[PDB]
Amino acid sequence: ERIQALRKEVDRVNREILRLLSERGRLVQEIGRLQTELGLPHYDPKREEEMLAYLTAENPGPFPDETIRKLFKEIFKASLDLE
Amino acid sequence: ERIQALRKEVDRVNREILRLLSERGRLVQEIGRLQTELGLPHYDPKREEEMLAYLTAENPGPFPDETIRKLFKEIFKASL
Ligand SMILES: [Cl-]
Repeated sequence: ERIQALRKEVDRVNREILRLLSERGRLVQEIGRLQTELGLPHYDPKREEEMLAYLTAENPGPFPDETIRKLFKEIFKASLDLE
Repeated sequence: ERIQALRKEVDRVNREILRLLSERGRLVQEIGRLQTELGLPHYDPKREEEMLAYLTAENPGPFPDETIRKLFKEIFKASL
């Protein structure tokens, strides 16, 4: 039915998010390797705040800005862990 | 530099993730309106575990399965 169809759309979106998160992970891994060789820090709160700023500014909804901020902070946290 | 270039790619991916998260939000809202009309529950922990299950199985890395599960649990909780 309609709920069944919507669930399939959610599966598609979930898989796309997994792919994008993984792509982001590989990018940050690359950045981390460069920072290590250049003797630079991995944690950059200025950069994190800048990303949170444009993401909240561009938030199209329905999630509240605070939720978008929360989710991306978690994504950024997972990245440092990986680096 | 090289890091600056990679950060631009990260920006692009961040924005794609924002779009997909928002799309997921709209879908969940639509499902909810139908569930309400039909007298069905919205909160479905089993369905959430089902989604975590294939995402865990399909995880291509580099994030560990535990991290993928934690991130999606946050996405699901934010959708409640
Ligand atoms: Cl669903």
